[PDB]
Amino acid sequence: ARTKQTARKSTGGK
Amino acid sequence: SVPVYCLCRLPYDVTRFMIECDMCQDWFHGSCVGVEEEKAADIDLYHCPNCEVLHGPSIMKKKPVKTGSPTFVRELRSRTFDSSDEVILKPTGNQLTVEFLEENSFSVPILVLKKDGLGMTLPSPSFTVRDVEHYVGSDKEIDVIDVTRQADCKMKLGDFVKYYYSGKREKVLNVISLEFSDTRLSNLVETPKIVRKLSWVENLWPEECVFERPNVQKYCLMSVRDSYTDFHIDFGGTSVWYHVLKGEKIFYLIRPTNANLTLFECWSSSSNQNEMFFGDQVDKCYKCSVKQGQTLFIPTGWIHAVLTPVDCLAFGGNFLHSLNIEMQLKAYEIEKRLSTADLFRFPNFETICWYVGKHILDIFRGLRENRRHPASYLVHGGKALNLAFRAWTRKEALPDHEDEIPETVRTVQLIKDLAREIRLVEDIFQQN
Ligand SMILES: O=C(O)CNC(=O)C(=O)O
Ligand SMILES: [Fe+2]
Ligand code: NI
Ligand SMILES: [Zn+2]
Ligand SMILES: [Zn+2]
Repeated sequence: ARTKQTARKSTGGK
Repeated sequence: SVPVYCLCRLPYDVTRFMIECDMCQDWFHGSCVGVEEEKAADIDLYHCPNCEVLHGPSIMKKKPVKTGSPTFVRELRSRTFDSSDEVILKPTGNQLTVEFLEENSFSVPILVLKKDGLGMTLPSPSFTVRDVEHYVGSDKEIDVIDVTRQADCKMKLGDFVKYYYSGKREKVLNVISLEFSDTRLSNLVETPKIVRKLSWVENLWPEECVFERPNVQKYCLMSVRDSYTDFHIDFGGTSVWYHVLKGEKIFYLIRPTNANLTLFECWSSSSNQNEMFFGDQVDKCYKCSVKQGQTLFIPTGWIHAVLTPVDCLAFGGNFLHSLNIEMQLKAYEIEKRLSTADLFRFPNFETICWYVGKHILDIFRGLRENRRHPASYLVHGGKALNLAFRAWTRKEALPDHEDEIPETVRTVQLIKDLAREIRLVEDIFQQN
């Protein structure tokens, strides 16, 4: 199913 | 103004599994709707509890290997890939200059065998993860990837270290998001000179400016044997410098052609994503080994996955530059269409673009005043960037973009002046 991938390099974002 | 999702109406939490409802287009936590990760795969089109009663149940699909599984890693190790030697450039540290990159617009991966000449400052190969703890902080929280689950988790650096040197590892954990720019470890590391020379933030981000400076140039990678990171395009379409201090890393590189970018976007929004190797869908997937003391440079837009064949400690970072501005913008649009949470996007991407635009303007004018012309890639990039500027400032779109526009920037004048300069160069380029 359409799922958000989280195993990636984060930037802290916002 | 923070968005919320699911039946629980909570802001995004990267530590929880989420699926999208086709009907709603809203996202739902697996645990909130009773869908376990292991069974999510069997669902093609998910219908949330509400949409279900109003428009029928979810659409089921129809053994498959699960990406990140121990079986997946073994099969990957035995897969035949294309030899990266036929495409990657191997300049020496002293040959890797801005001029060298401009020759082909830094369009293919670059692997430097020895740090000599890279102007890189790093601790010795005897640095340990334990030393990272001492310099970063045992109590600092970090994002850790549970490779078997291909999901992000959060724990104390100190806890991760305990797991690392632990005489047992029932779980495959991988740390790839520890940016230490604001810790003391930052004093022991200087990014490659070529990175600092090309970096938009490094050179064009002013002091204060009302926006926090994006810090994504110094990351510490601590990966245990068999860790695996699936195919992706780094945030903001940034380029990547990757130095293996101890151990080894294997990269699977795919060129960002229009076909592969389309294939990538379809794969990133599929219901099968975790059951298929994206590498099998492209014509060329290059396998590149990066060993101790070697430094890999990944260009804008290049799709890649990463396997850690042995425990590994490495340093790396991300940076935006002007050699392929259109590709950076393309990556940016893909992130938007995929509903990418902010923690996986380049922070203040649009703001730095505005500063770059202003800068590129001065360069064009500066070159014209000194009876000289810009390289072709700059013209192409200046143009794609000016197009984005126009798109972000259109009456109907401005509300979603005005906030990132620097106060010291006159959008209309910038856009008009840039269009003038670009057009001039295009006329001169037409003479020949
Ligand atoms: O080290 C890893 O497992 C994954 N790393 C990357 O994708 C990177 O640094 O760009
Ligand atoms: Fe990456
Ligand atoms: Ni940058
Ligand atoms: Zn929920
Ligand atoms: Zn719904």
